[PDB]
Amino acid sequence: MKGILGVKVGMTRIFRDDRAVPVTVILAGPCPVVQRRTPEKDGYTAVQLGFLPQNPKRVNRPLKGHFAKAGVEPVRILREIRDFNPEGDTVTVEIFKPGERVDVTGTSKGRGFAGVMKRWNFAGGPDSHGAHKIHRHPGSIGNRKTPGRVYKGKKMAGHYGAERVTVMNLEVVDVIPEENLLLVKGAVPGPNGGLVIVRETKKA
Amino acid sequence: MNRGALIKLVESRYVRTDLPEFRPGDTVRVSYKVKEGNRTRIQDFEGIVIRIRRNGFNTTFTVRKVSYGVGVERIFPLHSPLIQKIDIVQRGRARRAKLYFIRNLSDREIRRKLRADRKRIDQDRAAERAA
Amino acid sequence: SPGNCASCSNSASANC
Amino acid sequence: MRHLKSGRKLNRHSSHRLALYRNQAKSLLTHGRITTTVPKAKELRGFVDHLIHLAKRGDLHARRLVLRDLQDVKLVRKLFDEIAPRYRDRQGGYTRVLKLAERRRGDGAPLALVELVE
Amino acid sequence: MIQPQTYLEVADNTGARKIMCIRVLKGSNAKYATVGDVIVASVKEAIPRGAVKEGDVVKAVVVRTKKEIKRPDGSAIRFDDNAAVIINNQLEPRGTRVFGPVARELREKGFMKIVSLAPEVL
Amino acid sequence: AKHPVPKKKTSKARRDARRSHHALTPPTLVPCPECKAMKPPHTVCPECGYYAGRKVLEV
RNA sequence: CGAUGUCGGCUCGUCGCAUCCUGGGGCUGAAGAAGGUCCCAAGGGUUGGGCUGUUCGCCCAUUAAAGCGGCACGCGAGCUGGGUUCAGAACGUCGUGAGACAGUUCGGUCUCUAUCCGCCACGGGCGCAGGAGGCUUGAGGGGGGCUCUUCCUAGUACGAGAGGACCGGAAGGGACGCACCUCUGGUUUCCCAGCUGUCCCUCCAGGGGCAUAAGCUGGGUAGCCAUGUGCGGAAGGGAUAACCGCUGAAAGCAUCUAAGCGGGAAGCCCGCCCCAAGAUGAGGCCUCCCACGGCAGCCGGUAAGGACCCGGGAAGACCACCCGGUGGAUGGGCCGGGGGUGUAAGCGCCGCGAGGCGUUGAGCCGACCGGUCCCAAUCGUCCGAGGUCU
RNA sequence: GAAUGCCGGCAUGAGUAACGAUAAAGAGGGUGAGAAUCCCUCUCGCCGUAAGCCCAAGGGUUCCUACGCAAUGGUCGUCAG
RNA sequence: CGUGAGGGAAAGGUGAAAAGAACCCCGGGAGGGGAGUGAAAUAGAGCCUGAAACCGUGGGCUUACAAGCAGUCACGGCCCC
Ligand SMILES: [Mg+2]
Ligand SMILES: [Mg+2]
Ligand SMILES: [Mg+2]
Ligand SMILES: [Mg+2]
Ligand SMILES: [Mg+2]
Ligand SMILES: [Mg+2]
Ligand SMILES: [Mg+2]
Ligand SMILES: [Mg+2]
Ligand SMILES: [Mg+2]
Ligand SMILES: [Mg+2]
Ligand SMILES: [Mg+2]
Ligand SMILES: [Mg+2]
Ligand SMILES: [Mg+2]
Ligand SMILES: [Mg+2]
Ligand SMILES: [Mg+2]
Ligand SMILES: [Mg+2]
Ligand SMILES: [Mg+2]
Ligand SMILES: [Mg+2]
Ligand SMILES: [Mg+2]
Ligand SMILES: [Mg+2]
Ligand SMILES: [Mg+2]
Ligand SMILES: [Mg+2]
Ligand SMILES: [Mg+2]
Ligand SMILES: [Mg+2]
Ligand SMILES: [Mg+2]
Ligand SMILES: [Mg+2]
Ligand SMILES: [Mg+2]
Ligand SMILES: [Mg+2]
Ligand SMILES: [Mg+2]
Ligand SMILES: [Mg+2]
Ligand SMILES: [Mg+2]
Ligand SMILES: [Mg+2]
Ligand SMILES: [Mg+2]
Ligand SMILES: [Mg+2]
Ligand SMILES: [Mg+2]
Ligand SMILES: [Mg+2]
Ligand SMILES: [Mg+2]
Ligand SMILES: [Mg+2]
Ligand SMILES: [Mg+2]
Ligand SMILES: [Mg+2]
Ligand SMILES: [Mg+2]
Ligand SMILES: [Mg+2]
Ligand SMILES: [Mg+2]
Ligand SMILES: [Mg+2]
Ligand SMILES: [Mg+2]
Ligand SMILES: [Mg+2]
Ligand SMILES: [Mg+2]
Ligand SMILES: [Mg+2]
Ligand SMILES: [Mg+2]
Ligand SMILES: [Mg+2]
Ligand SMILES: [Mg+2]
Ligand SMILES: [Mg+2]
Ligand SMILES: [Mg+2]
Ligand SMILES: [Mg+2]
Ligand SMILES: [Mg+2]
Ligand SMILES: [Mg+2]
Ligand SMILES: [Mg+2]
Ligand SMILES: [Mg+2]
Ligand SMILES: [Mg+2]
Ligand SMILES: [Mg+2]
Ligand SMILES: [Mg+2]
Ligand SMILES: [Mg+2]
Ligand SMILES: [Mg+2]
Ligand SMILES: [Mg+2]
Ligand SMILES: [Mg+2]
Ligand SMILES: [Mg+2]
Ligand SMILES: [Mg+2]
Ligand SMILES: [Mg+2]
Ligand SMILES: [Mg+2]
Ligand SMILES: [Mg+2]
Ligand SMILES: [Mg+2]
Ligand SMILES: [Mg+2]
Ligand SMILES: [Mg+2]
Ligand SMILES: [Mg+2]
Ligand SMILES: [Mg+2]
Ligand SMILES: [Mg+2]
Ligand SMILES: [Mg+2]
Ligand SMILES: [Mg+2]
Ligand SMILES: [Mg+2]
Ligand SMILES: [Mg+2]
Ligand SMILES: [Mg+2]
Ligand SMILES: [Mg+2]
Ligand SMILES: [Mg+2]
Ligand SMILES: [Mg+2]
Ligand SMILES: [Mg+2]
Ligand SMILES: [Mg+2]
Ligand SMILES: [Mg+2]
Ligand SMILES: [Mg+2]
Ligand SMILES: [Mg+2]
Ligand SMILES: [Mg+2]
Ligand SMILES: [Mg+2]
Ligand SMILES: [Mg+2]
Ligand SMILES: [Mg+2]
Ligand SMILES: [Mg+2]
Ligand SMILES: [Mg+2]
Ligand SMILES: [Mg+2]
Ligand SMILES: [Mg+2]
Ligand SMILES: [Mg+2]
Ligand SMILES: [Mg+2]
Ligand SMILES: [Mg+2]
Ligand SMILES: [Mg+2]
Ligand SMILES: [Mg+2]
Ligand SMILES: [Mg+2]
Ligand SMILES: [Mg+2]
Ligand SMILES: [Mg+2]
Ligand SMILES: [Mg+2]
Ligand SMILES: [Mg+2]
Ligand SMILES: [Mg+2]
Ligand SMILES: [Mg+2]
Ligand SMILES: [Mg+2]
Ligand SMILES: [Mg+2]
Ligand SMILES: [Mg+2]
Ligand SMILES: [Mg+2]
Ligand SMILES: [Mg+2]
Ligand SMILES: [Mg+2]
Ligand SMILES: [Mg+2]
Ligand SMILES: [Mg+2]
Ligand SMILES: [Mg+2]
Ligand SMILES: [Mg+2]
Ligand SMILES: [Mg+2]
Ligand SMILES: [Mg+2]
Ligand SMILES: [Mg+2]
Ligand SMILES: [Mg+2]
Ligand SMILES: [Mg+2]
Ligand SMILES: [Mg+2]
Ligand SMILES: [Mg+2]
Ligand SMILES: [Mg+2]
Ligand SMILES: [Mg+2]
Ligand SMILES: [Mg+2]
Ligand SMILES: [Mg+2]
Ligand SMILES: [Mg+2]
Ligand SMILES: [Mg+2]
Ligand SMILES: [Mg+2]
Ligand SMILES: [Mg+2]
Ligand SMILES: [Mg+2]
Ligand SMILES: [Mg+2]
Ligand SMILES: [Mg+2]
Ligand SMILES: [Mg+2]
Ligand SMILES: [Mg+2]
Ligand SMILES: [Mg+2]
Ligand SMILES: [Mg+2]
Ligand SMILES: [Mg+2]
Ligand SMILES: [Mg+2]
Ligand SMILES: [Mg+2]
Ligand SMILES: [Mg+2]
Ligand SMILES: [Mg+2]
Ligand SMILES: [Mg+2]
Ligand SMILES: [Mg+2]
Ligand SMILES: [Mg+2]
Ligand SMILES: [Mg+2]
Ligand SMILES: [Mg+2]
Ligand SMILES: [Mg+2]
Ligand SMILES: [Mg+2]
Ligand SMILES: [Mg+2]
Ligand SMILES: [Mg+2]
Ligand SMILES: [Mg+2]
Ligand SMILES: [Mg+2]
Ligand SMILES: [Mg+2]
Ligand SMILES: [Mg+2]
Ligand SMILES: [Mg+2]
Ligand SMILES: [Mg+2]
Ligand SMILES: [Mg+2]
Ligand SMILES: [Mg+2]
Ligand SMILES: [Mg+2]
Ligand SMILES: [Mg+2]
Ligand SMILES: [Mg+2]
Ligand SMILES: [Mg+2]
Ligand SMILES: [Mg+2]
Ligand SMILES: [Mg+2]
Ligand SMILES: [Mg+2]
Ligand SMILES: [Mg+2]
Ligand SMILES: [Mg+2]
Ligand SMILES: [Mg+2]
Ligand SMILES: [Mg+2]
Ligand SMILES: [Mg+2]
Ligand SMILES: [Mg+2]
Ligand SMILES: [Mg+2]
Ligand SMILES: [Mg+2]
Ligand SMILES: [Mg+2]
Ligand SMILES: [Mg+2]
Ligand SMILES: [Mg+2]
Ligand SMILES: [Mg+2]
Ligand SMILES: [Mg+2]
Ligand SMILES: [Mg+2]
Ligand SMILES: [Mg+2]
Ligand SMILES: [Mg+2]
Ligand SMILES: [Mg+2]
Ligand SMILES: [Mg+2]
Ligand SMILES: [Mg+2]
Ligand SMILES: [Mg+2]
Ligand SMILES: [Mg+2]
Ligand SMILES: [Mg+2]
Ligand SMILES: [Mg+2]
Ligand SMILES: [Mg+2]
Ligand SMILES: [Mg+2]
Ligand SMILES: [Mg+2]
Ligand SMILES: [Mg+2]
Ligand SMILES: [Mg+2]
Ligand SMILES: [Mg+2]
Ligand SMILES: [Mg+2]
Ligand SMILES: [Mg+2]
Ligand SMILES: [Mg+2]
Ligand SMILES: [Mg+2]
Ligand SMILES: [Mg+2]
Ligand SMILES: [Mg+2]
Ligand SMILES: [Mg+2]
Ligand SMILES: [Mg+2]
Ligand SMILES: [Mg+2]
Ligand SMILES: [Mg+2]
Ligand SMILES: [Mg+2]
Ligand SMILES: [Mg+2]
Ligand SMILES: [Mg+2]
Ligand SMILES: [Mg+2]
Ligand SMILES: [Mg+2]
Ligand SMILES: [Mg+2]
Ligand SMILES: [Mg+2]
Ligand SMILES: [Mg+2]
Ligand SMILES: [Mg+2]
Ligand SMILES: [Mg+2]
Ligand SMILES: [Mg+2]
Ligand SMILES: [Mg+2]
Ligand SMILES: [Mg+2]
Ligand SMILES: [Mg+2]
Ligand SMILES: [Mg+2]
Ligand SMILES: [Mg+2]
Ligand SMILES: [Mg+2]
Ligand SMILES: [Mg+2]
Ligand SMILES: [Mg+2]
Ligand SMILES: [Mg+2]
Ligand SMILES: [Mg+2]
Ligand SMILES: [Mg+2]
Ligand SMILES: [Mg+2]
Ligand SMILES: [Mg+2]
Ligand SMILES: [Mg+2]
Ligand SMILES: [Mg+2]
Ligand SMILES: [Mg+2]
Ligand SMILES: [Mg+2]
Ligand SMILES: [Mg+2]
Ligand SMILES: [Mg+2]
Ligand SMILES: [Mg+2]
Ligand SMILES: [Mg+2]
Ligand SMILES: [Mg+2]
Ligand SMILES: [Mg+2]
Ligand SMILES: [Mg+2]
Ligand SMILES: [Mg+2]
Ligand SMILES: [Mg+2]
Ligand SMILES: [Mg+2]
Ligand SMILES: [Mg+2]
Ligand SMILES: [Mg+2]
Ligand SMILES: [Mg+2]
Ligand SMILES: [Mg+2]
Ligand SMILES: [Mg+2]
Ligand SMILES: [Mg+2]
Ligand SMILES: [Mg+2]
Ligand SMILES: [Mg+2]
Ligand SMILES: [Mg+2]
Ligand SMILES: [Mg+2]
Ligand SMILES: [Mg+2]
Ligand SMILES: [Mg+2]
Ligand SMILES: [Mg+2]
Ligand SMILES: [Mg+2]
Ligand SMILES: [Mg+2]
Ligand SMILES: [Mg+2]
Ligand SMILES: [Mg+2]
Ligand SMILES: [Mg+2]
Ligand SMILES: [Mg+2]
Ligand SMILES: [Mg+2]
Ligand SMILES: [Mg+2]
Ligand SMILES: [Mg+2]
Ligand SMILES: [Mg+2]
Ligand SMILES: [Mg+2]
Ligand SMILES: [Mg+2]
Ligand SMILES: [Mg+2]
Ligand SMILES: [Mg+2]
Ligand SMILES: [Mg+2]
Ligand SMILES: [Mg+2]
Ligand SMILES: [Mg+2]
Ligand SMILES: [Mg+2]
Ligand SMILES: [Mg+2]
Ligand SMILES: [Mg+2]
Ligand SMILES: [Mg+2]
Ligand SMILES: [Mg+2]
Ligand SMILES: [Mg+2]
Ligand SMILES: [Mg+2]
Ligand SMILES: [Mg+2]
Ligand SMILES: [Mg+2]
Ligand SMILES: [Mg+2]
Ligand SMILES: [Mg+2]
Ligand SMILES: [Mg+2]
Ligand SMILES: [Mg+2]
Ligand SMILES: [Mg+2]
Ligand SMILES: [Mg+2]
Ligand SMILES: [Zn+2]
């Protein structure tokens, strides 16, 4: 189960065998390992990865001692890849070669307070034929005296997006080790500049 | 990082410079590699370009022609490797960047609006006097 | 409407 | 949503907001310093910085561009002849905003000064 | 992007002149038809003494659409009308000529006779 | 609508529990490095007119 | 009856299973294919249209299928108001009449503010025996769960022929779901241009206002988007249902069963995706501070840290979250690039003139990718451990 | 102790809805204990078969000036019918 | 209030005596703090007595794993006499 931290940079399309393949480009490595979770010590198996160098003038003493025991420069993000134990002490884009398939996890874009039609694709109301101030309204939310309440999990308005999303089984179209670049076919959650996690796929 | 530069870096392998410059209003012949049945030929599509939307490597352009009584618009990626070559056939002088208005015009109404870009025609003939 | 005069509850505005 | 959008709205429609910025431009470029609300102050910076920059360029085209917003020919003369030369070697940043420590009594609005720099 | 109520010109000599889609024959509930897709249609306008007359329920394959259609090579193509060719249950054209260009997507979907009878295949 | 309305008078306990979030927070004040008066940070001093070390406005 | 709003539609679901389809079966008057009938199964699915207020129903075109019921004939403090159902009017009919008719006909007021429970979201407080900054385990929840066509096997098995498979293997779809903006296609309230009338600046030229909350028109970046793009349903393991066995008595035979052991569903449990230690059963790991001064307690000064304030942010109603605060590229300006518009003004030349040509892809130029300390994040303040007991 | 009782007082809803045409504002300078709101100047916008002017009815000192701001003014007020 | 006929309120109390608080202080004023009057000033004119709802300040006890017509019975803890 290989994985690596990265930043989404943006999308384009390349040409491969007279086909245009939409790609999103990810700057993955290099990811130093700063702690290993062992079954003896922690109860599971994972690597805590670091990513992106940080101004030591910004890193407090508790964190600075965590990096010290690792022998690692201060870094902006720590994330674990579960069930991943790399041989080296540095993980780079070259753990993927073109043709492989990955799952990419990001923070989706945040719509704030989303109405019922954007959040849940409700049908709204009519826009004429007498419709009275309910054009984007959700309609009924229940029954009557039985059960005289509203189901937990009822689809209603509220905050939407800015949440963890994994999109799965993305073809790795290319890797450019010289630049820590990772091209992947399709779309990836979140904005340009967002932090993403790239993991070997769980589909078969 | 510089995210814009990295994307330009990714695209650089695919950028083309062999193709000639043109402008909306220019009549043009795109020699294009199509696949049919089992083999691949080169099909020419000749028409007026009515639009050039620019996004660097991702720029595309739209070419309009009338075929056997029917309007046909074709959108090409400017850096597509399926484009063998582009022949300028004529230079027209447009007044605006997008020429959708010619869709609702007769053949003579178009000829009156898009007259020969005499200036850039002389620029073409002045070039190709390279010796 | 209840409202008008065939029914008489739940359904229209002030008049009384 | 509002993602990556530039430009305050200031609860004015399109033509009122443009009038709002032009009138502060005239007042700032007349008195060298004015007091407004902090949000208005912050938006003024850009609008006047561009006018001053054109004054630094000095050509007739620049003057006519500046005239579209400022209108007053005398005022444009002051900007071209007396204001712009103060900034010949300044790479932008011809205005500053500093926050005032008290508010309006009648609506609690937070106040600021916008002034031309030296 | 043809759907029920959509009018289409007939690009053949079956005698039909205008047909109005009433089904896109693509599974349980397809919303739209594109080039290559078969529709059921009512013949709203036909020339006298043709093979088909007004009011007939016919089948037809869509050959040109005004919505542009995209291609794996990154290009697209778009026509100035929506046009169809009337067919029989073996997908063969019911007339003997077809008029105007047709989209190359027909060849893939298996409408070989229409492609060859077409004056231009774009 | 059908004009919703409070079912029961709110108890003294409940009305006051609603207001457990209403206390003002005191103004945040720093000493002015020039005249030592207490003033809001990041504002020109209203007592002596100084900011960033220099005189900026008439008091 | 000091009011429990009355049909239907729309919207939003959710449940039952007497199952319409899809999955698994036994019997068949099951050759194959396709049916019939019964059993198991509620995971998911169950189209668009013409008529009518209609529910229902009939009909058209499709489909794997176009299921039946409950939830106050689900749902009017969610909408509608066609029907029903006041007052007007008329027809047929009844009545001498006034009037009357689950008979018909045309018309006919549907109430801005949610206290409590519930529901969707988001915080504040305290707690989790020292106080802190990080990274996590997943108890327990939730989401999802669909299906078709063609081809190969193979024109094989089967059948006189017509027709035509099981098993196994490929390819391509429909609807739905999540994310996304490279492309396609929208918007793009001032990013650019053209245009009319009028008033104005300053007479010409050049401009500004107003004509909408853009005067109108042609375009249009980022963003937000679907019509566009990627990806999903699984696979796989386990335990089962009907059903089929192995071995096997009671009962010398027989029996799937009484001892024991197999096989076996789209369903059940895992697996996938998301939430999650207020999981008070308050978990775990890494790192940091530490024995402060005064009579499980008190008041103070601090430690590690945090907050306040400020510059902001594809984060956001406020709050929260995230980044930055001069040892700084956080916003604003400026510069370069991108992008849009499509050749500014001024001048020169041709024309009586409207205009035209050149200077010139010029000029203008939001957000996008960057650089640059020019401007502003000055200066600071206040909280904050000394660790209860066998 | 109850009469949807009568009179009065005070609560709840709640710091909630609202503050009455979407013609629109900005700065500077004054006055003052106090100013988004009063005065003055400049800029901006709105009406212009009126949102300008003159009669009639109705109203009845609301007119002018000085001095005032408790209440009236949907905020404020140094201003004002 | 109603065009009119006509309908039709609310509102009493300083003290024996104004001796009704000079003067000083903060405040623009209102208001208060001293001084002073009085047997009495929570008799200070918003004045005899001054109940209740209602609102607030201070203190004791108590409360953030808990199911409630709010009480009642028991025991325990803390506080007070
Ligand atoms: Mg982009
Ligand atoms: Mg490649
Ligand atoms: Mg970061
Ligand atoms: Mg992200
Ligand atoms: Mg992440
Ligand atoms: Mg986000
Ligand atoms: Mg999105
Ligand atoms: Mg909605
Ligand atoms: Mg939607
Ligand atoms: Mg959305
Ligand atoms: Mg959605
Ligand atoms: Mg959602
Ligand atoms: Mg709808
Ligand atoms: Mg609909
Ligand atoms: Mg709609
Ligand atoms: Mg509407
Ligand atoms: Mg209505
Ligand atoms: Mg409504
Ligand atoms: Mg409406
Ligand atoms: Mg609703
Ligand atoms: Mg009810
Ligand atoms: Mg109901
Ligand atoms: Mg219940
Ligand atoms: Mg959020
Ligand atoms: Mg998700
Ligand atoms: Mg795949
Ligand atoms: Mg790189
Ligand atoms: Mg980019
Ligand atoms: Mg032509
Ligand atoms: Mg011309
Ligand atoms: Mg020319
Ligand atoms: Mg009523
Ligand atoms: Mg929104
Ligand atoms: Mg909006
Ligand atoms: Mg920005
Ligand atoms: Mg703007
Ligand atoms: Mg507003
Ligand atoms: Mg407003
Ligand atoms: Mg306003
Ligand atoms: Mg407002
Ligand atoms: Mg306007
Ligand atoms: Mg001044
Ligand atoms: Mg001011
Ligand atoms: Mg202001
Ligand atoms: Mg000049
Ligand atoms: Mg400009
Ligand atoms: Mg400041
Ligand atoms: Mg302040
Ligand atoms: Mg005030
Ligand atoms: Mg006020
Ligand atoms: Mg034709
Ligand atoms: Mg024909
Ligand atoms: Mg005929
Ligand atoms: Mg006919
Ligand atoms: Mg593509
Ligand atoms: Mg035909
Ligand atoms: Mg041919
Ligand atoms: Mg309503
Ligand atoms: Mg209403
Ligand atoms: Mg109401
Ligand atoms: Mg009640
Ligand atoms: Mg109560
Ligand atoms: Mg109480
Ligand atoms: Mg209380
Ligand atoms: Mg409460
Ligand atoms: Mg209290
Ligand atoms: Mg509140
Ligand atoms: Mg407080
Ligand atoms: Mg009743
Ligand atoms: Mg009642
Ligand atoms: Mg009742
Ligand atoms: Mg009632
Ligand atoms: Mg009721
Ligand atoms: Mg059953
Ligand atoms: Mg059952
Ligand atoms: Mg049965
Ligand atoms: Mg079945
Ligand atoms: Mg079956
Ligand atoms: Mg069977
Ligand atoms: Mg038999
Ligand atoms: Mg048979
Ligand atoms: Mg069979
Ligand atoms: Mg089911
Ligand atoms: Mg169920
Ligand atoms: Mg069902
Ligand atoms: Mg139907
Ligand atoms: Mg009809
Ligand atoms: Mg209908
Ligand atoms: Mg019906
Ligand atoms: Mg019914
Ligand atoms: Mg019926
Ligand atoms: Mg019938
Ligand atoms: Mg079937
Ligand atoms: Mg069937
Ligand atoms: Mg039902
Ligand atoms: Mg029932
Ligand atoms: Mg149902
Ligand atoms: Mg019933
Ligand atoms: Mg009934
Ligand atoms: Mg009902
Ligand atoms: Mg129903
Ligand atoms: Mg209603
Ligand atoms: Mg109803
Ligand atoms: Mg109902
Ligand atoms: Mg209801
Ligand atoms: Mg109701
Ligand atoms: Mg109700
Ligand atoms: Mg009605
Ligand atoms: Mg009606
Ligand atoms: Mg009706
Ligand atoms: Mg009827
Ligand atoms: Mg009669
Ligand atoms: Mg009789
Ligand atoms: Mg009789
Ligand atoms: Mg009679
Ligand atoms: Mg009746
Ligand atoms: Mg009747
Ligand atoms: Mg009836
Ligand atoms: Mg009858
Ligand atoms: Mg009858
Ligand atoms: Mg009737
Ligand atoms: Mg009738
Ligand atoms: Mg009518
Ligand atoms: Mg009626
Ligand atoms: Mg209303
Ligand atoms: Mg509430
Ligand atoms: Mg309740
Ligand atoms: Mg908190
Ligand atoms: Mg909390
Ligand atoms: Mg602990
Ligand atoms: Mg600890
Ligand atoms: Mg410890
Ligand atoms: Mg922490
Ligand atoms: Mg953090
Ligand atoms: Mg976890
Ligand atoms: Mg679990
Ligand atoms: Mg729980
Ligand atoms: Mg589960
Ligand atoms: Mg579920
Ligand atoms: Mg399933
Ligand atoms: Mg075969
Ligand atoms: Mg075989
Ligand atoms: Mg044979
Ligand atoms: Mg055969
Ligand atoms: Mg098979
Ligand atoms: Mg579903
Ligand atoms: Mg979605
Ligand atoms: Mg997006
Ligand atoms: Mg883009
Ligand atoms: Mg786009
Ligand atoms: Mg586009
Ligand atoms: Mg502009
Ligand atoms: Mg004009
Ligand atoms: Mg004009
Ligand atoms: Mg002129
Ligand atoms: Mg004007
Ligand atoms: Mg006007
Ligand atoms: Mg206007
Ligand atoms: Mg209009
Ligand atoms: Mg304009
Ligand atoms: Mg436009
Ligand atoms: Mg457009
Ligand atoms: Mg755009
Ligand atoms: Mg875009
Ligand atoms: Mg979007
Ligand atoms: Mg779509
Ligand atoms: Mg098994
Ligand atoms: Mg046997
Ligand atoms: Mg046996
Ligand atoms: Mg057994
Ligand atoms: Mg077994
Ligand atoms: Mg077996
Ligand atoms: Mg499945
Ligand atoms: Mg089951
Ligand atoms: Mg988590
Ligand atoms: Mg915990
Ligand atoms: Mg956790
Ligand atoms: Mg917590
Ligand atoms: Mg528990
Ligand atoms: Mg506990
Ligand atoms: Mg505990
Ligand atoms: Mg514990
Ligand atoms: Mg813990
Ligand atoms: Mg653990
Ligand atoms: Mg410190
Ligand atoms: Mg903010
Ligand atoms: Mg916030
Ligand atoms: Mg905020
Ligand atoms: Mg910070
Ligand atoms: Mg600092
Ligand atoms: Mg700091
Ligand atoms: Mg910066
Ligand atoms: Mg910058
Ligand atoms: Mg800003
Ligand atoms: Mg450029
Ligand atoms: Mg360009
Ligand atoms: Mg020119
Ligand atoms: Mg020029
Ligand atoms: Mg010129
Ligand atoms: Mg001349
Ligand atoms: Mg010209
Ligand atoms: Mg340009
Ligand atoms: Mg510029
Ligand atoms: Mg530029
Ligand atoms: Mg700019
Ligand atoms: Mg760029
Ligand atoms: Mg950036
Ligand atoms: Mg530097
Ligand atoms: Mg300080
Ligand atoms: Mg009694
Ligand atoms: Mg009551
Ligand atoms: Mg009574
Ligand atoms: Mg009473
Ligand atoms: Mg009373
Ligand atoms: Mg009363
Ligand atoms: Mg009363
Ligand atoms: Mg009284
Ligand atoms: Mg009362
Ligand atoms: Mg009261
Ligand atoms: Mg109370
Ligand atoms: Mg109250
Ligand atoms: Mg009250
Ligand atoms: Mg209140
Ligand atoms: Mg509030
Ligand atoms: Mg409320
Ligand atoms: Mg509110
Ligand atoms: Mg209100
Ligand atoms: Mg409000
Ligand atoms: Mg109002
Ligand atoms: Mg008003
Ligand atoms: Mg109006
Ligand atoms: Mg107003
Ligand atoms: Mg309006
Ligand atoms: Mg107007
Ligand atoms: Mg101004
Ligand atoms: Mg002002
Ligand atoms: Mg003013
Ligand atoms: Mg002023
Ligand atoms: Mg002043
Ligand atoms: Mg001064
Ligand atoms: Mg004022
Ligand atoms: Mg004042
Ligand atoms: Mg005003
Ligand atoms: Mg004035
Ligand atoms: Mg001025
Ligand atoms: Mg006039
Ligand atoms: Mg007058
Ligand atoms: Mg008179
Ligand atoms: Mg009067
Ligand atoms: Mg006066
Ligand atoms: Mg007053
Ligand atoms: Mg006042
Ligand atoms: Mg006053
Ligand atoms: Mg007075
Ligand atoms: Mg008075
Ligand atoms: Mg008042
Ligand atoms: Mg007032
Ligand atoms: Mg008022
Ligand atoms: Mg005064
Ligand atoms: Mg007066
Ligand atoms: Mg009166
Ligand atoms: Mg009366
Ligand atoms: Mg009177
Ligand atoms: Mg009376
Ligand atoms: Mg009385
Ligand atoms: Mg009294
Ligand atoms: Mg007395
Ligand atoms: Mg006495
Ligand atoms: Mg005194
Ligand atoms: Mg004084
Ligand atoms: Mg004094
Ligand atoms: Mg005064
Ligand atoms: Mg006094
Ligand atoms: Mg006092
Ligand atoms: Mg006194
Ligand atoms: Mg005495
Ligand atoms: Mg005595
Ligand atoms: Mg006293
Ligand atoms: Mg007393
Ligand atoms: Mg007394
Ligand atoms: Mg009293
Ligand atoms: Mg007495
Ligand atoms: Mg008393
Ligand atoms: Mg009293
Ligand atoms: Mg008392
Ligand atoms: Mg107390
Ligand atoms: Mg206390
Ligand atoms: Mg518990
Ligand atoms: Mg406790
Ligand atoms: Mg009791
Ligand atoms: Mg008890
Ligand atoms: Mg006991
Ligand atoms: Zn100071």
